[PDB]
Amino acid sequence: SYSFRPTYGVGHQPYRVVVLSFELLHAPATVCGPKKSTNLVKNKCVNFN
Amino acid sequence: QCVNLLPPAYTNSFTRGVYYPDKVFRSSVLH
Amino acid sequence: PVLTQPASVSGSPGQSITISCTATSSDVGNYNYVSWYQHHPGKAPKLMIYEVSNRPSGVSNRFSGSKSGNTASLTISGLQAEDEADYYCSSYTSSSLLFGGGTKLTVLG
Amino acid sequence: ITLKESGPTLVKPTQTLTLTCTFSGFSVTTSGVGVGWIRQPPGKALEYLALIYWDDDKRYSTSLKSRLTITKDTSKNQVVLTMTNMDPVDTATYYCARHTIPSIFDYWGQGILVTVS
Ligand SMILES: *[C@@H]1O[C@H](CO)[C@@H](O)[C@H](O)[C@H]1NC(C)=O
Repeated sequence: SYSFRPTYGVGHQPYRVVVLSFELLHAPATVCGPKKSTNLVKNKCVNFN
Repeated sequence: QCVNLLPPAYTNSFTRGVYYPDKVFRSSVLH
Repeated sequence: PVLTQPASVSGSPGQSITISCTATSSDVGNYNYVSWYQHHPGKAPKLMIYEVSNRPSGVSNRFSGSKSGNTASLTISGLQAEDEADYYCSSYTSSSLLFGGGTKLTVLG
Repeated sequence: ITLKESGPTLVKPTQTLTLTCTFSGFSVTTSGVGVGWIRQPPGKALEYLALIYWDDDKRYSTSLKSRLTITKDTSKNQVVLTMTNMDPVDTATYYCARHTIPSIFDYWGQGILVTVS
C-alpha cells in the first residue's frame, strides 16, 4: 500500500496519471481534431490536407 | 460440466505463410 | 503535538489585529492545511480561512492569512466591533487532526 | 448544504450516548467528502471525535478509539455516532460537520448539548 496522507511533502503525495497513446498510421483514421472540411476540387493546383 | 473422453505427421509448407507487412498501397515495385 | 495560541488579543476598531498559531511538533509535516474558525457563543463555528490563506465564500476581504516556517497567522484588518469572537486554528498531524486552544478577541472603545 | 442533529440531552453514568446527524443539499457517497463529529466541553477548545468517509472507511480520535463507533446510512442521508461508558466529566456540546481535505470541517451544525448525570 502507498498510505497517502495530507501531511506528506511533495513527492510523497498522490498523482493521477493518464497516458494517451497515439497511432500515426497508414491505416484509415477515426479520431480527428476539430477542423471543418471544404469542397473538393480536381484538375487544379491546390494546397491539400 | 466437463465430459471426460498417435504421433503427428509432417507436411510441405511450400511457399505459404506470407502476409502483407503493412497497410500501404504499392504497385509494380520490389519491396 | 499541540497547537499553541495566545489567550487573547485586543485593539481599537479600524486597527489591525494579529492572531498567531504555532505548531510544537514535526507531526504536522508540510503544515500546509491550516484552517481558521470564528466562533460566536450560541452559534455554529464558521470557517474564515482554509489552506493557510484562502477565503471561503461569504467571508469579508478583511480576513486574510499567511505562514512562516511552522507558524501561521490570521490577520484581521479594519477591526470591527462585530469581530468579537473566539478564534481557533486547526491542522493535520500524522494520525489525527488538531484544534488550537482558542484566542479571545476584544474590541476596545 | 445543511446538517441537523438530534438525540438524548441527558445521559446516566456508564450508559451509551447515541447521536444522529441528518444532512441535505449534498451526498456523502462522493469522493473527497465525509462527515465527522466534534465536541466542545465548557471552557475548552474544540475536540475531534470521529470521521467516516464516502467509502465507509472509519477513523477515530486516538484517545477515544475504543469508545466511539461511527456508521452511516446513505439511503436516508444519516450518520450515527455512539459513545460508550459515558463519564460524568463527558459534558459537552456535540457538533456534526462536513469533512474535506483543503478545509478540515465546514458547514457546522448548531450542535446538541449533552450532560451526564
Ligand atoms: C479426465 O480425463 C483426464 C485425461 O485427459 C484424466 O487424467 C482425469 O483423471 C479425468 N478426470 C476424471 C474425474 O475422470
